[PDB]
Amino acid sequence: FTLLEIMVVIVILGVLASLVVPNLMGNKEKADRQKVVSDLVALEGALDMYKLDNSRYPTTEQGLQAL
Amino acid sequence: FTLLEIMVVIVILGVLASLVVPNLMGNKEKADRQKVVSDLVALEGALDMYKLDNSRYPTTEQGLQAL
Repeated sequence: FTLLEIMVVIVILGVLASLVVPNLMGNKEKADRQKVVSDLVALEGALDMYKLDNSRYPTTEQGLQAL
Repeated sequence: FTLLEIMVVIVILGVLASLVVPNLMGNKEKADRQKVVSDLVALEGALDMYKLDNSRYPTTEQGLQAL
């Protein structure tokens, strides 16, 4: 109640917490790439639409907000 | 009252105190390990959270107090 209730658990605690290694850190950073690479085709491909109707692309100061 | 009240008890005293051996000393030292091992996953796992929002970990002088 004081020893068995504790000492047995102290082991179970560390035995549990020791061999529980879920994963790494930084996988999201790899995801940031495709998130931007996905934009690349989506950006140029979307701009091409505007390059069709107005037959041209927006100006720098005009920015992508024109899209 | 003087002998039976005493001599019988002197035996009962030693007979009792002799065969009453509860436990060891130092079990707490073993507990100190899991207490720190429990922190290990809890430390890195907690730091990983900060490694997510700010996308990185705190500096040495910044210490864990940043967490």
